[PDB]
Parts: sequence; structure tokens; C-alpha cells
Amino acid sequence: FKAVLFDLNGVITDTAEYHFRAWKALAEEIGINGVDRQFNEQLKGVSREDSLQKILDLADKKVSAEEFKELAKRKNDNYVKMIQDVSPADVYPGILQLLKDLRSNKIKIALASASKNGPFLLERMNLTGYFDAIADPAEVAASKPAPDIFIAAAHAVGVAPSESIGLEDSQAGIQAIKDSGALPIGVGRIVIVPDTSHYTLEFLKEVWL
Ligand SMILES: O=P(O)(O)OC[C@H]1O[C@@H](OP(=O)(O)O)[C@H](O)[C@@H](O)[C@@H]1O
Ligand SMILES: [Mg+2]
Repeated sequence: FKAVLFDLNGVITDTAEYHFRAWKALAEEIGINGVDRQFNEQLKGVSREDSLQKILDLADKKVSAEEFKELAKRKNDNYVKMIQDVSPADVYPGILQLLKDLRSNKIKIALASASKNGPFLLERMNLTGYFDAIADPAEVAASKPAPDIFIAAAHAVGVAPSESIGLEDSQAGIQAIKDSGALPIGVGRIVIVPDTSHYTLEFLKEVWL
């Protein structure tokens, strides 16, 4: 194995709560009831545009293509203010060490997140240096569960998805990894780890075989 493709939220850190808060604020702003925690599970690793459609689907309010755009920027502007306080403190357990062990063992590291804020978040956590590249969700043809972002992360570091491990916390993201041809190891409640402190290189390798 040659590369590890990282989900961001759920793996490196998680800004899920800020994400939900900003979508809540938006839904309340547009009078669209019932965007709750239970609903927000449905939003993990989905792009901003996809997340909004699912919110908009609730009230079956069509908002012809320019409006839809704007509401996304509103939600983004809020969410961006909320994550100004991210720091190296929000690094998930065992992730720094893993990054370190990866790079020292000559395994490429790429970000395969659905989030356009991935680079900002990575910079705040002082993690930029570890990443050999970042899949641009702007360039990518479809969000998780499509494989496109994982294919793009692998390509960025000069590897096939088939020479890669993908690390994920949502089912759509697992599905995206599986279908890229890379190897999923998830974290949450078919290899599954209870938490990111079990994501050590020794484990990752032992799973490869
Ligand atoms: O461009 P944005 O609005 O910042 O990000 C889009 C999405 O990024 C995803 O990050 P990930 O794929 O888990 O690392 C989040 O899980 C998802 O809840 C969010 O809608
Ligand atoms: Mg995620």
C-alpha cells in the first residue's frame, strides 16, 4: 500500500456540530421545520449543494438555481465564522502520530473530504505540511457516495485507489471508498475501528494483508 486517503470530518477532526448549527440556522431562516440531529446524519460527507437539496426537499420548496446558490453562501458564511476558533487542539486522537508515521514510512497522504473548507481547517490544525495533496471538491463530478473525490485524492499523489486505504466515518463515504477500488477502514459503531486512536500504521498494514 502506497497512499492513505483521509476523510476530514469524522477522522482528522469533526466540525459536524458547526455544520449542523449553520444548516439549522439556515433552515430556521427560511422557515423550513425539522432539520434536527437525526436529519443531520443524512448530511455527513454530502456536499454543501447536496445538503441544501435534502433540506429543501423537506418543504419541497424549489428555489430556482440562483436562489439555491445564495442560500448556500449564507449557510457557508455562518459556518466559516463558527470554525475560526479551530486549532491543533482539535486534532482527533492518534491522527498526528499516524500522519507522522505515514510520511516517515513513505506513504503519501491526501485529503478526500467533500468540504471546500478542508484546506482552511487543515491549516488551523497545523496539518498542511503532512498532506501530499488535497482533492478539490470543486473539480469533482459528484459527492460521496460517488467515488470521485477518492479517485481524485489518489490521483493527486500519483497512485491508483487500488494502492490506497481510505479512512471514513460515514456510510456514504465507505460507499465512495468501496466503489473507488481503494480499501475502507471505517471508524464508528468491512473493517471498523471504534475510534481514531486505533488508526495506527501497524494496524493499517496488518489490515492490508
Ligand atoms: O464545502 P462545505 O459546505 O464546507 O463541506 C461540505 C460537506 O463536507 C463534509 O466533510 P467530510 O467529507 O466528512 O470531510 C461534511 O461531512 C458535510 O457535512 C459537509 O456538508
Ligand atoms: Mg465525514
